[PDB]
Amino acid sequence: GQNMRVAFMPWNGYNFEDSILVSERVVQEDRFTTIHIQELACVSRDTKLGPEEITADIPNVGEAALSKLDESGIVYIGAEVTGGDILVGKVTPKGETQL
Amino acid sequence: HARSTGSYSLVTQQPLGGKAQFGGQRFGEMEVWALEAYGAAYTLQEMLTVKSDDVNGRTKMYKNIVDGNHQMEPGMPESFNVLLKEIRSLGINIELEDE
Amino acid sequence: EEFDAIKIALASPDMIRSWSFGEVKKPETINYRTFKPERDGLFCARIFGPVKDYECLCGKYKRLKHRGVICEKCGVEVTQTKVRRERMGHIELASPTAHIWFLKSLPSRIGLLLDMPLRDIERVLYFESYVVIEGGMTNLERQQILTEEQYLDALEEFGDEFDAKMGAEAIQALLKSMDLEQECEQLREELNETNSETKRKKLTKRIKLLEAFVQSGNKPEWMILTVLPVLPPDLRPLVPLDGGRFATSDLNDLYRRVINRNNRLKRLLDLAAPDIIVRNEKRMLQEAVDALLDNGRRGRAITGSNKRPLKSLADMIKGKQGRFRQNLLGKRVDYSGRSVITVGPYLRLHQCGLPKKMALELFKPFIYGKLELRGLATTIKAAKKMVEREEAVVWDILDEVIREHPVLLNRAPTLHRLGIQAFEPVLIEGKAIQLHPLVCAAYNADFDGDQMAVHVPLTLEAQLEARALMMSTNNILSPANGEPIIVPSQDVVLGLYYMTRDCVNAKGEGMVLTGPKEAERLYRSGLASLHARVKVRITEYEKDANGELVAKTSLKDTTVGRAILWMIVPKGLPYSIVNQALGKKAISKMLNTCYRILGLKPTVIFADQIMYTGFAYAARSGASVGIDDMVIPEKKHEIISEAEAEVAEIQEQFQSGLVTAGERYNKVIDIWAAANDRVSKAMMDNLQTETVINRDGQEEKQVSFNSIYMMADSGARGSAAQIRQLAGMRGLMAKPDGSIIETPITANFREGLNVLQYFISTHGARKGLADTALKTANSGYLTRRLVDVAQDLVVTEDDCGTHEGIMMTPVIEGGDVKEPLRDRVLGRVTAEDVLKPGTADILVPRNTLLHEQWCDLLEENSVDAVKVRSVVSCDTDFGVCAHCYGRDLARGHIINKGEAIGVIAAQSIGEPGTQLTMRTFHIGGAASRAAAESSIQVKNKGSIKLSNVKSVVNSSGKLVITSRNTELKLIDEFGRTKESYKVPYGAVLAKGDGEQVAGGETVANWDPHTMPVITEVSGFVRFTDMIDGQTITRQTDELTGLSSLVVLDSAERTAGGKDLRPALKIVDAQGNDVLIPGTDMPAQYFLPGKAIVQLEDGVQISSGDTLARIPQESGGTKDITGGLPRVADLFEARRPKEPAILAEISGIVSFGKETKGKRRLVITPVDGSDPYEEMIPKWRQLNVFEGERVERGDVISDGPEAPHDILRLRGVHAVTRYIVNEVQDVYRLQGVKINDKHIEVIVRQMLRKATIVNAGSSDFLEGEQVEYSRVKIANRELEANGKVGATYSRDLLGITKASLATESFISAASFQETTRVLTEAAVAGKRDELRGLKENVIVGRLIPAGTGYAYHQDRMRRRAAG
Amino acid sequence: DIVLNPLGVPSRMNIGQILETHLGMAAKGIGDKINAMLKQQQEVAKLREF
Amino acid sequence: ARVTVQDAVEKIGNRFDLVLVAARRARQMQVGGKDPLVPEENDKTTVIALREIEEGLINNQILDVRERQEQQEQEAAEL
Amino acid sequence: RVLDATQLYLGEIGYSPLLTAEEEVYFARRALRGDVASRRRMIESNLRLVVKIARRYGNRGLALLDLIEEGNLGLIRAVEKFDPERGFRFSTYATWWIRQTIERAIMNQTRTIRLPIHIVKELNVYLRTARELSHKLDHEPSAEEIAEQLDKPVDDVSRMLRLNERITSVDTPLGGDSEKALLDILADEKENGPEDTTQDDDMKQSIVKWLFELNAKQREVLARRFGLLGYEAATLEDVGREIGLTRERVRQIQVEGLRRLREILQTQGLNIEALFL
DNA sequence: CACGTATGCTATAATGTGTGCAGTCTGACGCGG
DNA sequence: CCGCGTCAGACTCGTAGGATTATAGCATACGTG
RNA sequence: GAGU
Ligand SMILES: [Mg+2]
Ligand SMILES: [Zn+2]
Ligand SMILES: [Zn+2]
Repeated sequence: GQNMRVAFMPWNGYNFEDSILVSERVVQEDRFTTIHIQELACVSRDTKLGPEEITADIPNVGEAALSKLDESGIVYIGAEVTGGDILVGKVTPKGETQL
Repeated sequence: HARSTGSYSLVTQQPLGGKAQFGGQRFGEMEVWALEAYGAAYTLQEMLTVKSDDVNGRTKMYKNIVDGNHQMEPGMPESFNVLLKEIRSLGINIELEDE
Repeated sequence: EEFDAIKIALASPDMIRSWSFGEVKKPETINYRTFKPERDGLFCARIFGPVKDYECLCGKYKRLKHRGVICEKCGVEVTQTKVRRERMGHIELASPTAHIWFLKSLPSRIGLLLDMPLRDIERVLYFESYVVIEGGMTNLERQQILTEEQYLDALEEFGDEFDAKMGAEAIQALLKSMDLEQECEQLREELNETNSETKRKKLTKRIKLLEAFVQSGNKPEWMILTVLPVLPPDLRPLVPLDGGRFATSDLNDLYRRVINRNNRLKRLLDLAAPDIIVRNEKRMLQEAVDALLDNGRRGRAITGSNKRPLKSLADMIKGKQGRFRQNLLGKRVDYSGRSVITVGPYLRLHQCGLPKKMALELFKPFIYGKLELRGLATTIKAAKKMVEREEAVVWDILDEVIREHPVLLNRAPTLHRLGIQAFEPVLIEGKAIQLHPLVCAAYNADFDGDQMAVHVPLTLEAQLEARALMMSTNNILSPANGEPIIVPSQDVVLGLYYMTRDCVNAKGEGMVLTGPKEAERLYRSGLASLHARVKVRITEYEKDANGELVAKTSLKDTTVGRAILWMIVPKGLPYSIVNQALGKKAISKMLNTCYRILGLKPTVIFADQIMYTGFAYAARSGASVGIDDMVIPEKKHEIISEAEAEVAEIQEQFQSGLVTAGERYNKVIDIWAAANDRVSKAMMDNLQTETVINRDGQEEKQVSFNSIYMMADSGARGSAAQIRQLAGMRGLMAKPDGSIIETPITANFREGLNVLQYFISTHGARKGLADTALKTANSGYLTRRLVDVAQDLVVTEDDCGTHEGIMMTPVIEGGDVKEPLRDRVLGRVTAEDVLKPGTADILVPRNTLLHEQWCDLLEENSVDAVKVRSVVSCDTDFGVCAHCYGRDLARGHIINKGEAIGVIAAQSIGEPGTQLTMRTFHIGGAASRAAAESSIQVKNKGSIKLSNVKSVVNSSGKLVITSRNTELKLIDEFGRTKESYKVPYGAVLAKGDGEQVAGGETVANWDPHTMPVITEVSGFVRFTDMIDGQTITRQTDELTGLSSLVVLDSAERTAGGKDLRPALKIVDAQGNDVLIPGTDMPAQYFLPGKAIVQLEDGVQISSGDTLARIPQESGGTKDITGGLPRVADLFEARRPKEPAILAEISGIVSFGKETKGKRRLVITPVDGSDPYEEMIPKWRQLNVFEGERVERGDVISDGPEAPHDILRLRGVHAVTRYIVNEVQDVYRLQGVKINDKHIEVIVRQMLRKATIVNAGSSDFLEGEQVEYSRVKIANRELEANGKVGATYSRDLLGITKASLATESFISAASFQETTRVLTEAAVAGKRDELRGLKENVIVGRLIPAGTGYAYHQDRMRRRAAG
Repeated sequence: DIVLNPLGVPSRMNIGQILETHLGMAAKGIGDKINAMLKQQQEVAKLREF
Repeated sequence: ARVTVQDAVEKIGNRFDLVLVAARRARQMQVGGKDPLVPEENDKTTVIALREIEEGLINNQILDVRERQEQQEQEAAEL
Repeated sequence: RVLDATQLYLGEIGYSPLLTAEEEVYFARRALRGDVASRRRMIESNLRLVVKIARRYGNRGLALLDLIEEGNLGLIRAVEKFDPERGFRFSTYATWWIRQTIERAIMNQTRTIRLPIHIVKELNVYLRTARELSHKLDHEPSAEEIAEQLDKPVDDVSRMLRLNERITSVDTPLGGDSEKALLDILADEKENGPEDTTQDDDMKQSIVKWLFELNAKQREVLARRFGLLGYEAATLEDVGREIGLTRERVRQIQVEGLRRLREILQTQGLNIEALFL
């Protein structure tokens, strides 16, 4: 962890039941800031109808979305992503449906 | 984590659990008794029916909420139906004698 | 859709066929390639319906264009796929099979009905032996088992005319042919011959079975299955996982076994196979069916490759994982979220911080609806995409919707109702929920990582329920005790303490200030301290006789701090309330006072205000914790050195072989306990009042201005016990067993413990921590049982119109009025006035709620005891009236009809246990009891008044007590009771009865460690049944020759000395017995186990000499782990191990005969002249001495009272008060306030049922047990119609059995014991009309209580008028 | 940098945190003295003595 | 009204029936678009109903009266 | 007493006397003739053989009792097809039938999803081949390595190995902890969403409103032909026959009504375009 | 006819199982000898 | 009585997916495009 | 593993 300058005193109930009041300075210096490496997988399986494809050719996709995806349909190294962004494009053979 | 409406469980029909599966919280027996103590009848019934199994009730309630009218249209939880069927599979005749 | 009731009855083979829509003849689930259901298989779509909505299998018929069409090609009906979960199938079994539930689940049912032992049935079933179904030749009777060779003998001899068969067929046939009517009459005729006690029970059981069997319309044939039902596909799903894998229910595997075995049996029959193979297959079939229904019941559960037993049908209904508990009494719920919680000091009481992101999701549909009214969103899909993009206009809309909309915050475990409270959400940027400080108490929420759940009340009704019933502002008071639960804590208390507390002169002593505004100005200018003593002009509003307020200006003497707090104080309240130094305990009273005078709204505002100023001043103070505050006492080393030498003295006495190991262990504990107290006292005195260094005039003194002491004295945090371990002494640690270690921890925390002190600490610490994790389950289980049994109790009526009620007296345990008559009776309805001419002329009329007003008048008048209307004594059937309950403690006024009181009661009783099981479980590592029960020192002057005492004057001239129920009172001038104390057996008194005593005078003195056995007569000691090795042992020493006689118990005794009772017989010089004064009782005192004897046989004694000393190891730990099992033993109505004996009926006591010491009693009343006899064990000594006028339920023996016997002899008020007091003893010892009325609720539920002894005009008759409500309603109709009246007697039931005894089998089954409950109900043909709350919640209906009471009574009037 | 509530000490009986804080402050005090001396650049000798 | 419901409870009495009464009134405003007595002052339907009850305008029995009055006039119109 | 199925059955078989060769031949001559008693005695005398063989084949297929019954069925086939005249012993002949029947039973019943014999036996040769490969490669073999050995398609090998994927129970609790099973996580994918159900209401109802905007004639033609407000999707001839003879005119009014809806959409389609996700 | 699924037969003698784990918990409440 | 059996044993949260084996070889038989 |  990280050592720091602490004072023991109440403060307007912001440290009520063990609660902690911390200075913006600690956040600015990013010393408690942490790194997390998460792992997302796209599987292309073979179904009864036929194989799933990992193409960039997907129904209903914006150019904005496909910009960060290469020809294969895979996001580029270095790319910043946010919830909802497509990482690996994949498509599945859909059967009949009574419209 | 938070959820309004999402996937539901297979046989019991009540919402699934856990944040990774986009689940609802459990309102357990303990939690039910709280509401009973207070006497909050509709809130209770709400959590038993429109918020959980009651299939036609949940959809009807959702439509009503989007149309403003906060009307309760409650029915019977599907898990109860299941229970009867499980008892009949046991070879015990358990019938509802209606009014 | 909506039904009235639910019936369970036996499933006929024919009935099973009715539900079925196809016979499943194949194990094939689906095809390997086209994963479509296989023909006549377990998932057959021809049987159970179409896989896809309005599509046949082969795809010939598609859409609604073909509605009810049945495809000729494939054979599938074209409908909703929905039906696959609804439609059942069936299997035709070649050989009949027993239903395991109606076989193995006891009572046997099938065995009970045939009166055939279970083993016997089984030998028949598994084809070990034949059974005779009808031996026409009376030579061979019915149901008589024959072995294989036994069947061969009578085969040639009788043959033909006797039919005896083997297996399920035989038993089914035997069942079919039994005529229940006839045999019922036959058995009833035999019941009249000589009905022995146990015989009459078993016979009455079969009688009730046969009666109920005919009433149900069930037939015994149906116990045997020929048709086996098949559960719908979707309730045993076969689904493909994403990865191409398949996952199925275990039921499908079990069914595949059954089908395979049954179909092989059909094959073996077609092939006409030899009978041994037919037998094996029939057993095989039964095995598979039994596994299907209930796997690990009969024998080895059939296991998967994982080793784990397959989950059968019954496992899905049974236990926690079962449908009831898991998916029906509790559910996963939409519009719910959860997060980490943190403080919101800035929040007002009715608010909470709700993360924007969370609220955006929770209120999704309301946002869409509003978006369409604004015309911002064209369609629902567009609104969805608009909220995904999280547009700035959507934030404003969300803000619009959340206004005035309550959300529910919940924290687990939800012990009482306040664990869920409603708030107005305040949207905040950031992911944690912010909780208001004052309600932290109710949630038990501390922010060390706690999390909370959020729920959205959706409907206008639910929103209103939340705002009105569940809002934090509205629910202040604990429903358990009438105390405000929202009480400032921690920093808030600390700050208020800091402002109100006074210091010597300080800045600006004796200033004169205009109003508290001038005070605030001066303080913040820095010309006065908060603790400066000062004169201040305050205008205090005193509320008049009516609502009008009268104000009055006064110059008071207070600090600057107190004046400033007066600004937060509302007008109406007095200044003297704040004029004292404030702490947590005073602030709770403050809030209460404000609630009672002003009301809700003022108190709510005042509470917030107090919170703000509390924290505010807390911070300013600059209060901190450094190593120097932990002041040590110079007399620390000194005290310890002395204590060690004192312990060493007893250790040297032990090596000498004089003092025992137990005696030394006790004395060492007492030395260290006394030293620990003195060191604590020295630390507190050296820290409490150390501020001698004053000023102003000259050297004055004041209270210590420490940071620690202040924290503890204010009640913010810490206590004297804690500071002992910081500065003083750690104390005596306790082992995980409960016993205390001989060496305590002498050191403390500031000084630092060594390796061994630390190690020694660990044991006790860990024991405590484990107790948190492990014992809370048992606490919580208690909560659950209570709740289940009180469920049904609701306020049904306003006034029952009863005159009945319990007479509450005063309690004075030790000295302080633990439960003054005022605190015990407040907010109860007075059943009956008490006219004592008096000082304030008080009648207080009937049916008056005791307001604080009338209670204060009672104190002035000195009321002794009062009849108060009670839940138990209510006449309302199917609930209680508002009057018999009284105040809803959580509201502070009379309870509203409709309120579900039972649930409240059980929660309130259960919670503390459950919470205290976690608390003193980690807040302390150490044990602190008090073995100071040495003597009794009176506090105030008065005259001594002994009641129920029986002592005898000794040689030393001391009134030695020989009574067990001895008690000492302290009567004042007017003849009023005040102080009392339990004086034990063999205690030495100071002064006789009545004698006067001054203050601080020792009137009693005894030795706790040891229960001496003092005599009554003088003479010589004679040994009877005191053989060495048989009952006693021999223990001597060296030189002269001393020896100690110890009494072994059956535990350490021999088969020979088992019936031998050791005693010390008293004789004179001539060798003749000495009778007890004024009786024909030879003085013979029976020694119990482990009894020690110093002086051996042949020794002269005088009246008052101790014969023996019974050692007494009570490790009383204690805390709660010990208490709650006592409480549970009470609520479950378990009879104590050695119960006292009571007189049954009033009359004159007559002693009779003795069987080798076993006492018979030939008792003869006055009116009922016929004698009544009762056998008593030999060693059990009676406290009374015969020949007496005895009321019903006078205590003969020493021992604990069984609640059953109390009810049976002294009626309901007696047992009710016994349980209430005995329970309250536990909780009182742990400092838990619970109102008696809650325990009274439970008691009443326990007294639901009554056994009828003598026939009525109905079909009650002898020995049936029915609900007391129903039989009293019957008696109202009997009164009207005359006819034969029904004589009954009320019975007490433990909580578990009382819940199982309710007429509702859904409630019973859902509770526990589900397999048995269901067999019972199915056979009885029982119907539940759904009265209780449990029942309704299971079916997802509207509760019959609270909000729902209105709707439910409307439905009920619809039911009554057709 | 952080303000902790002192009311979470006496109940808890974890005094290690307080000792840690005092020693911590002394540790940092010496650090600041060394830091001050390094900024001034007194000399190797003087740093070594201290 | 808004925070604390105490004076509203004092008017009606039974908390539970207060909830029913206010819900029925709020449903009228929500669905029927029935006219509020007290100025909304930008408050929600639920709050409007509770204010009305506090001041003693709405009552279970009064609601029943206006229900029959208007229903009877509707039947008169039909005939 | 002694309530094990197995023990009881084994005791019963024990109490039948073992046959010699000459006895078997005499009995069996009469058994083929149809002696009944002879057949019964030969079966019962040779049950012990069945149990010895089922003991071997058990292991992991099925319950011992299950194997014993199937084995008995094989033994019965053997008694029906025995040749007494041929010098070969009965036990030798029966062993073949008993092993055969047990194996065939365990090829069918063992698998939850019933696998045809051909597929099963194919799969088994893939397995045995894999074993030889693994011994010599040191490594367990890939799908394509097994395929190269058989000189066959990799798709064939892959499909077979997919079928060998053995089942997981939905009820099996997850994570070595008796907390919650697969069922507790597993969604119903088909069942949308009060969202989705309410969206269909909204959709269907918006279409009603849109249909009424059009002419009475167009709306009725559309309703009857689509099967929207009508019951059945009435063909051109049906709609024309009920209204206006001209079958061609139904097509004309229908297509006209669609184009008027396009106009409403270009004007007020601002709501309709958002139905595209 | 072919393709997918099934039913079938094979002849030295061999003729009563075991096998893989369970680990022992606890205070209470009934049920045949 | 003794002994053997059955029944209960807090509430929410979490993490992560996953295991095993083997059934011969060939000729005729039944159902679908 | 997180509060009880
Ligand atoms: Mg906590
Ligand atoms: Zn079809
Ligand atoms: Zn009453």
